[PDB]
Amino acid sequence: EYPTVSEIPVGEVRLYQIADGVWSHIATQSFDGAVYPSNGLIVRDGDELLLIDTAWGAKNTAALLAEIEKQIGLPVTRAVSTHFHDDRVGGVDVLRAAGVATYASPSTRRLAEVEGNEIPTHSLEGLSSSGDAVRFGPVELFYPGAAHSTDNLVVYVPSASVLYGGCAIYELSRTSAGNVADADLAEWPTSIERIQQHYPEAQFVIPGHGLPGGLDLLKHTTNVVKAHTNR
Ligand SMILES: CCCCCCCc1sc(N)nc1C(=O)O
Ligand SMILES: [Zn+2]
Ligand SMILES: [Zn+2]
Repeated sequence: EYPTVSEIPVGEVRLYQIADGVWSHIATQSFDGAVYPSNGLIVRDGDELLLIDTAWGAKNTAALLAEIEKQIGLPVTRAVSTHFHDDRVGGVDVLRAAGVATYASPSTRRLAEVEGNEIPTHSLEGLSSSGDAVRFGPVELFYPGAAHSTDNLVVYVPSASVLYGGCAIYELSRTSAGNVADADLAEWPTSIERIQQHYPEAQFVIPGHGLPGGLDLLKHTTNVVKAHTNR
């Protein structure tokens, strides 16, 4: 029932219910000659919705907001981007134009700027160092250290024990690290552990690409990362 890359034409967005008031959103996009799926999160925030991450581009992010409105019907009032790449900030200008207040860490916005990506409007304070946590309406943002990228956040929904790993967490189906350009493979295993350490109660674990899972996804990524520093 979880939608796969071949079932989502580029430009469409699926929503998938994970728990009460917690959905993921799944889109698809070309990168370097192939199309990949991508997840973010939607969390009910009282009478509003918090968005974790764009749907990877302006057209995708538009289709995201239209599906949200058709299937859920509450306004998206804020969004957080969890690192600076395009599958996370690409679409922030569409969100801004729709009326969404967009947020990321100061590191993330700096790095988006340097890279030429869309820049979320508002800075998130309190996340500067490996281990920091802040409350953000119905979720907790947490900086576990460098992994996929030096800025990558993860997100936890306490009410529903959902842990969103962003691109720092892989799906079991996946066995090569693939593009790790902006990564830090020395710190990545240690950063995955700070998560295991802070969220041992996590029932649902969502990587940035592919199928949801449980905490086993943590260890699975560590291994797939180590496999690439050895060779
Ligand atoms: C089983 C194949 C699973 C998909 C590989 C993803 C490769 C891409 S594309 C993009 N925008 N981000 C990534 C990433 O690794 O974070
Ligand atoms: Zn990335
Ligand atoms: Zn990614």
